[PDB]
Amino acid sequence: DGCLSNPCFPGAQCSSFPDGSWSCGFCPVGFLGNGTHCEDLDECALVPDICFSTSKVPRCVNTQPGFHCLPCPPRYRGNQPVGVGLEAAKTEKQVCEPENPCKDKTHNCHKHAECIYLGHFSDPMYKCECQTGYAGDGLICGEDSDLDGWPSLNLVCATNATYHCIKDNCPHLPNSGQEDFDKDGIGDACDDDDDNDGVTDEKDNCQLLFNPRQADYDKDEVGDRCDNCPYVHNPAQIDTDNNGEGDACSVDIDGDDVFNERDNCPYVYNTDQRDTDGDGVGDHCDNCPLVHNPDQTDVDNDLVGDQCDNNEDIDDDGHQNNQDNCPYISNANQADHDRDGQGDACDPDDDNDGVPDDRDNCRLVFNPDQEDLDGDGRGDICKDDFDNDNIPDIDDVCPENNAISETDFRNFQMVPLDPKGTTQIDPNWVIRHQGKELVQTANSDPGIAVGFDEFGSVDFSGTFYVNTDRDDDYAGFVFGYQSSSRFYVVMWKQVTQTYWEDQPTRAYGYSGVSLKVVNSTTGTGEHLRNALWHTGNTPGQVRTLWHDPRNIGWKDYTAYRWHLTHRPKTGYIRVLVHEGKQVMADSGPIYDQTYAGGRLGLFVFSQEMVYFSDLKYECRDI
Ligand SMILES: *[C@@H]1O[C@H](CO)[C@@H](O[C@@H]2O[C@H](CO)[C@@H](O)[C@H](O)[C@H]2NC(C)=O)[C@H](O)[C@H]1NC(C)=O
Ligand SMILES: *[C@@H]1O[C@H](CO)[C@@H](O)[C@H](O)[C@H]1NC(C)=O
Ligand SMILES: *[C@@H]1O[C@H](CO)[C@@H](O)[C@H](O)[C@H]1NC(C)=O
Ligand SMILES: [Ca+2]
Ligand SMILES: [Ca+2]
Ligand SMILES: [Ca+2]
Ligand SMILES: [Ca+2]
Ligand SMILES: [Ca+2]
Ligand SMILES: [Ca+2]
Ligand SMILES: [Ca+2]
Ligand SMILES: [Ca+2]
Ligand SMILES: [Ca+2]
Ligand SMILES: [Ca+2]
Ligand SMILES: [Ca+2]
Ligand SMILES: [Ca+2]
Ligand SMILES: [Ca+2]
Ligand SMILES: [Ca+2]
Ligand SMILES: [Ca+2]
Ligand SMILES: [Ca+2]
Ligand SMILES: [Ca+2]
Ligand SMILES: [Ca+2]
Ligand SMILES: [Ca+2]
Ligand SMILES: [Ca+2]
Ligand SMILES: [Ca+2]
Ligand SMILES: [Ca+2]
Ligand SMILES: [Ca+2]
Ligand SMILES: [Ca+2]
Ligand SMILES: [Ca+2]
Ligand SMILES: [Ca+2]
Ligand SMILES: [Ca+2]
Ligand SMILES: [Ca+2]
Ligand SMILES: [Ca+2]
Ligand SMILES: [Ca+2]
Repeated sequence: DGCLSNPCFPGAQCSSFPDGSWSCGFCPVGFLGNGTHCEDLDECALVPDICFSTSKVPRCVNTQPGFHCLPCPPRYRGNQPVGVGLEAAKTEKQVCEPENPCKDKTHNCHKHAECIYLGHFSDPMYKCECQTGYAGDGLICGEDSDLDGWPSLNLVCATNATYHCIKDNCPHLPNSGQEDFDKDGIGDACDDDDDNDGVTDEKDNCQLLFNPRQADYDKDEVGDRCDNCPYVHNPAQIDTDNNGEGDACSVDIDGDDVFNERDNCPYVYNTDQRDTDGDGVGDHCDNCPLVHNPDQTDVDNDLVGDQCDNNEDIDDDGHQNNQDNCPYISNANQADHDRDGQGDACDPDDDNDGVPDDRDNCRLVFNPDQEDLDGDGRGDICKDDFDNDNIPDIDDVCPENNAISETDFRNFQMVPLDPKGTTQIDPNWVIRHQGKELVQTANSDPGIAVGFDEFGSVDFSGTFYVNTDRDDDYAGFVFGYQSSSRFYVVMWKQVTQTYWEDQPTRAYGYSGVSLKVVNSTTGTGEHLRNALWHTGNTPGQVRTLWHDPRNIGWKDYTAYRWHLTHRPKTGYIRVLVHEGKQVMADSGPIYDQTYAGGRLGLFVFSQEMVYFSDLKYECRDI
C-alpha cells in the first residue's frame, strides 16, 4: 500500500504494513546503510588491502556502485579484481607476478639467440643476443665462424640495425673493428694492401696512406706522407696529444704550453703545474703525490709508488687502507656517485637525496620526492639511464655505474712480469675496434696489458685466435688484477712443454686452459715467471685453481670465445671456452676469495700473433 510511493532508497526492500506505513531495511550491497538515505561504500580505504601496492599506496579505486582494482603495473602481470559489494571485497585479492620475458618464454629472440634478463628494474627488462657462433641484432642471427660479432653475409637485419648485421669483411680472421681503410670491402686485417697503392703493406712504410714512391727523408722507415715528424727519426710515431704532430719533433708533447724540459708532467696535460710535495714530479703524474720520490718506482705495478706503497689492504679489493673510500668493506671500483667521499658500498644514501638506498626508486639519481608517475617502481628522473652518465641501460656495460659504459682497453697499463736487460722482449700490442680488440705481435716475456676500469662482480668475454702457426705457448686474460703479485689469470698453452729455464725452479706447462691465482711473495721476476708457466701449485707464488684435465690445446688459426664469470662477494668463478658454437671447455663452478675484485687485462707468455677480438666486459651486479 504505502510502498507504491517508492519511499525507500532504490535497491532497498520496502516493507508495507496494513496501516499504510512502511519500513526501509535493505541497502544495495555497495551502499552505506540508513534505509531511506543510503550512500556509497568505500570498499577500498578503511576496509581491507585487496589491490597490489607497487611499494606505493594508491592502488585501489572507489566507484559509485562497488569497487575496482587497478591493473598490475609495468614490470608485473596478473589478474584485476572487479567487485560490487562488501563481501566481494574481503574475498578476492589481486595477485601480480614480476614479469620475466625470458623465463616466461614470451620474448621474440631468434632460435639462435639468447634471452638475457637485464634485471627487474632495468629499462628494458631483457634483450636478445645472438649465441656464440652467430651474429645479428638478436631477432635475426646468422653464421659467425670467426666469432668477431660480424656475420658472413648481410642479414635482413641490415638497414634497421647499427652493428652485427652487415657482411664480415674478413670472414675467416677475427677483426671486430671491421676497419677497411681503402674501402674495397676487403678489411684491413686480411687485406694484402690496405690502401690499394700497389705496395704490399709489409713493405709499405705508410700502410694506411697512398704513397707509391715510398718517399722517406729520414730513414726511420715511415714514409714522408704519413710521417708525423717527417724530418726527425721516430718509427713509433708517438703523438701524446694526438694532433698530427709526433712527440719527437715537439717542444710541447702534451700541448699544455709548458715546454718539455720545464714540464713537471711532460706526458700529462697540467697547466697549473701543482707539485704538492715538491719532488719535481707533478700531482697529475705523481704516483705518490703526498710523498717524495722523483724516480717513481712501482715494483708491484699497482700505480702506487713504493714510497706510498705499504700493501696494507684489509678488505682485499686492491685499494690500500689509506686510499680506500670504504676501508673495511670490499669495493674495487670505489664508486662514490654523490662524491661525498663515502663509498657507495659503505654508504646508505648513494646520491644524498634523503631517501636511503634500500627505499629509493632512483638509487643513483638525486630525487627526494620519488616521482614515479607511471608506477614502474623506478623514478621517472632516471627513466632510461639508471646511473645518469647519458649512456642508456641497454648500451651501458655498467648501468649502475657512471664511470663505465663502454668496453675500452684503448688505454692500458703494460705489466712486465720478468724484467731484466737484454733478452727482454716486450709484448707488442696493436689496438683496434676503439679498444675492443688487441693483437699481440711478438714472441715476448710474460706480460699483461691491463685496462683501467675496475670491477667487483663482472662478466668478461673475448674471442681468442692465434693467427700464425709458429710456436705453442701461452695466451689468455687476467682478472681481479690489483698488483703484479695479486691477480687471477686464465692462460692456455697449445703443446705441453717444460720451461727452458731450470732456475729458480723447474716449470712444466701442460696444454689446456688453466685458472690460476697469484699471491706472490717476491713479485715480478724469475720465481713468479716459472710459477706462471708451471701447471700446478708453487708455494709463495701461484696456486692453480683449475686446469682442463683433458689437456686439450688450442689449434692454429682457430676462433675461440672465452666467457668469464666472477662474483667476488661469494668467490664464484666460472670459465667457459667455446670453439665456434660448441662448448669445448668449462671450469664448472669454482670458489676463491683471494681478491674481492680489481682490473681486467690481456695476458701473453711467449706466443706471437695472438688476436684478442670483440672483447666485452659487463658489470653483473652493477
Ligand atoms: C698472500 O700470501 C701472503 C704471504 O704469502 C699472506 O700474508 C701472510 O698471511 C699469513 C697467514 O697465513 C700471516 O701469518 C703472515 O703474517 C702474512 N705474511 C706477511 C707478513 O705478509 C696473505 O694472507 C695472502 N694474501 C691474500 C690471501 O690476499
Ligand atoms: C509514499 O511516498 C512518499 C514519499 O514522499 C511518502 O511521503 C509517503 O509516506 C509514502 N507512503 C505513505 C505512507 O503514504
Ligand atoms: C627491422 O627492419 C627490417 C627492415 O626490412 C625488417 O625486415 C625487420 O623485420 C625489422 N625488425 C623487426 C622488429 O621486425
Ligand atoms: Ca564504492
Ligand atoms: Ca665474422
Ligand atoms: Ca672477421
Ligand atoms: Ca681494404
Ligand atoms: Ca693488412
Ligand atoms: Ca685493398
Ligand atoms: Ca699499401
Ligand atoms: Ca702507402
Ligand atoms: Ca720518415
Ligand atoms: Ca720521422
Ligand atoms: Ca703532438
Ligand atoms: Ca708540456
Ligand atoms: Ca704537462
Ligand atoms: Ca710531487
Ligand atoms: Ca711524489
Ligand atoms: Ca705499487
Ligand atoms: Ca701495493
Ligand atoms: Ca681496501
Ligand atoms: Ca673497500
Ligand atoms: Ca657517497
Ligand atoms: Ca650504498
Ligand atoms: Ca651519502
Ligand atoms: Ca638516495
Ligand atoms: Ca634517488
Ligand atoms: Ca617511472
Ligand atoms: Ca647509464
Ligand atoms: Ca654506466
Ligand atoms: Ca702452432
Ligand atoms: Ca714453445
Ligand atoms: Ca714461444
